[PDB]
Amino acid sequence: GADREVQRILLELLNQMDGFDQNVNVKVIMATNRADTLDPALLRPGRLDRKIEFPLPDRRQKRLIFSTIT
Amino acid sequence: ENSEKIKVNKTLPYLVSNVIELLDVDPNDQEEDGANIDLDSQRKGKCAVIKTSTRQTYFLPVIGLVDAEKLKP
Amino acid sequence: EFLHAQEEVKRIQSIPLVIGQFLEAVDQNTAIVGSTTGSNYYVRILSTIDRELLKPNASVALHKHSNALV
Amino acid sequence: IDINDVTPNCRVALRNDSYTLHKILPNKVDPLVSLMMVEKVPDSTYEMIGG
Amino acid sequence: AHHTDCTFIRVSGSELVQKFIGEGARMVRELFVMAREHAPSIIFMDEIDSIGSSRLEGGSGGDSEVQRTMLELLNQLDGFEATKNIKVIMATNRIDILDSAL
Amino acid sequence: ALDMTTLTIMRYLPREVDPLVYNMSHEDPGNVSYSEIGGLSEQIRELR
Amino acid sequence: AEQVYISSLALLKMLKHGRAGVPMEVMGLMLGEFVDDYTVRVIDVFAMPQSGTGVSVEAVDPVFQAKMLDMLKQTGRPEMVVGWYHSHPGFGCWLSGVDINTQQSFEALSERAVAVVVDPIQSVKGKVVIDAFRLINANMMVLLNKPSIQALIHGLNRHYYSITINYRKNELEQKMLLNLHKKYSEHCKHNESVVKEMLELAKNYNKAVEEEDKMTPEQLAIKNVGKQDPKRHLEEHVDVLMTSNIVQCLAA
Repeated sequence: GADREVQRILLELLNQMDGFDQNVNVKVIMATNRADTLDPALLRPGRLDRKIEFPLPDRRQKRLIFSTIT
Repeated sequence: ENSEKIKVNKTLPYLVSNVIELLDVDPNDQEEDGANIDLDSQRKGKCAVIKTSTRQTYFLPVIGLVDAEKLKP
Repeated sequence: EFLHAQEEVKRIQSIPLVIGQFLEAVDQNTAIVGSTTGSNYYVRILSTIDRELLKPNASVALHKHSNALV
Repeated sequence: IDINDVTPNCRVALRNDSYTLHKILPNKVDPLVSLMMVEKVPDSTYEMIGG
Repeated sequence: AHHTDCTFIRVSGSELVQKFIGEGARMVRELFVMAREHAPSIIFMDEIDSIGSSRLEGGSGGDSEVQRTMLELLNQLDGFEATKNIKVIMATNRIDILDSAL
Repeated sequence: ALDMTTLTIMRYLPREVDPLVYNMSHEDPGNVSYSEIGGLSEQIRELR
Repeated sequence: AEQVYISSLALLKMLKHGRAGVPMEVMGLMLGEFVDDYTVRVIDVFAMPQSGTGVSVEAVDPVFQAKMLDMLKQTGRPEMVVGWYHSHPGFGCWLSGVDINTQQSFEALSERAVAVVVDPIQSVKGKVVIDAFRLINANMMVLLNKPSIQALIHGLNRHYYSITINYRKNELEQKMLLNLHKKYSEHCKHNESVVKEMLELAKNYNKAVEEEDKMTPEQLAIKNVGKQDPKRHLEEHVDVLMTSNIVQCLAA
C-alpha cells in the first residue's frame, strides 16, 4: 500500500549500524513473524548474518518439559 | 460589565471544541514531543479536556457559566 | 576590562530555551541546524564552546527569538 | 551573487524578511527510488575469490 | 566495473514499480537520462540472479520485462549515435527464464 | 501543568493513564435474565 | 526629566520578595522622600497582601498599610508613600491597560507617584533588570515638524514613559560586603585549608600523573594533520595541573 512513510525509518537503522559496531558494546536482535517480505539490503552482510529459525522437538526434548511440569 | 466581555469572543473567527473527558479531579496530562530520529505516536488528555481544532488540548477548571453535569464526555 | 566583557555574554540568553538538533557546521561560527519544530535555519553560534567535539547527533538548545545555539 | 554563480540543486540560505540569497551552501542528492545503493568503488577484485 | 573505471549501478527491477499512480512508468525511462550525465556507467540488472546479498534469484515479466525495455531504448540509441559507454549486465542461472524476444 | 508563556511547572501530579468512559460504555449485568433465552444453559455452565 | 534614587539595601529587598512571588504579580508600597519633583529618594518599601489573580485597583487593604506605618513610626523611621511597585515577570516591561488604570487611582491621591517594575524572572541574568515608569504628563515631554509635536504631547496623555533608575552608595554598607568573603571562623578556616591538602597528596599525585600519560601520544598524532579542538584542550589541561601542585607545595 505505501513504501515512503516507512522509508525514513528504514534509512536510519542502516545509518546507526554504520555509526557504531567498531567499539561494539550494544547488540541488536531482530524478531519477525512475516519474514516473507524483508528488504534485500536488510540482509546484505554487515547488517545481519545469523538467522535462527524455530524447529521440531526431539523425543528427549519433549520429555524434559514433561518432567518439569509433573 | 460581564455581559459585554463574553459577547466579543463569540463574534467569529471563534473556536468550537469538543470535550473528551468530563472529570474535575487529577489534573495534568501530556501532548507533543521533541525530535531526532525513530517514530511512534503518543497522545493523552485528562481532568477536563477540550481539544480545539488546531489539534491542541486544554486543561480548564469548571465554571457555572454552563454546568458540567449538563456537559458530557 | 577583558574579563568584564566575558561575564556579559553568558547572561544574554538564559532559560527558558528552545531545543533544536545540530545538522552540520557550515563553516567558522556558522552552522545549519534543524529545529525540532521542524524548521531548519542557518545560524550563528557564540565562541565560548568547542566546535568539533559537538556530535552530529547532539541535541542543542538554541534561543527562540534569535535562533542562535546557546 | 548572480544567477551564473548558482548551479541547480544547491542548498542555499534565503532571508526571511527580504527574501534574497544570502549564501549558497554545498550540494545535495535525492533518492527517487526506494532503494539506492551505488558502488563507485568495488567489493571484488581478481583475487576476490580464486579459481 | 572497478577495472573499467566506471560507476557500478545496480537497479533492482521490482523496486521500479509502484502502486502509486504513474510513478512506475516514469521510473524506467527516467533512469536512462541519469546514466548519460553519469557516463560511463554499468547498468547491472539486479534481482534476476545475485550471490545472495540481495533477495531473489531469477524472474521474468518484471525483471526481464523492465530489462527488455532497456534493450529497446538502446536500439534507438544505436541509430542516433555510434559510440556507446553504457553496458548492460544480465545475470542468470536458468536458460528458461529467457523470452523469445530475449 | 505548565503555563502558556511563563513556561514553568505549576504543578506535579502522579502518572496514571486517564480513565475511559468515552471508551468505556456500560452495560449493566442484569438488564436481562439467564432464564429468558435460557436453555442455552449448558454452554453458560462451561463458560462459568 | 526625573531621577529616582533607589537605596543600596533597597534593591536586594525588592529582589527577594518578588522571586518568592514568581510568576504571580507582587506589589508593595514605596517609602522615601520627595525634594522638588526632580529627585525621588526610596529609603524603604514594604509588601502588602498577595494575590494569585493579579493586582487590582481595589486590591488595596487600608488596615494593613495604616497599621504597618504606625509600627514603623514607632521604630523611628516614618515617611510618606512616594509611589508603588508592581511586578511583570516576562509579561514585558511595558505596562498593561489594566495597570494604567491602577496607576491613575494612586496619582488621583498623589500629585505624582512612580511605578517601579522589576522582572524577577529576567533578574536571573546576573545583572540588574529594573524599569521605572510614569505617565506622559507633559512639562518636559514637550521639551517631525515643530507645531506638530507640542500639541501631540498635550492632546494625548497616559502613554508609557520609562525614566532613569539610579542609586547612591553608602560607605558603611560598601565596607560590610568586602568582609563577606576573605581569600572569627576565617582565622581557623585558612589555617585548616593549608593542612588538609597535604594528607590527600598521596591520592592527588596518582590522578595528576594519569592525565599526563593519555595526553602525550595525542599531540604527536595531531602534529601531522591540521588542528582540532581536543589538541588545544589537552594542552591547556596540563597547564592547570601544575599550578595546583604549587599550592600543595606552598602549604609547608
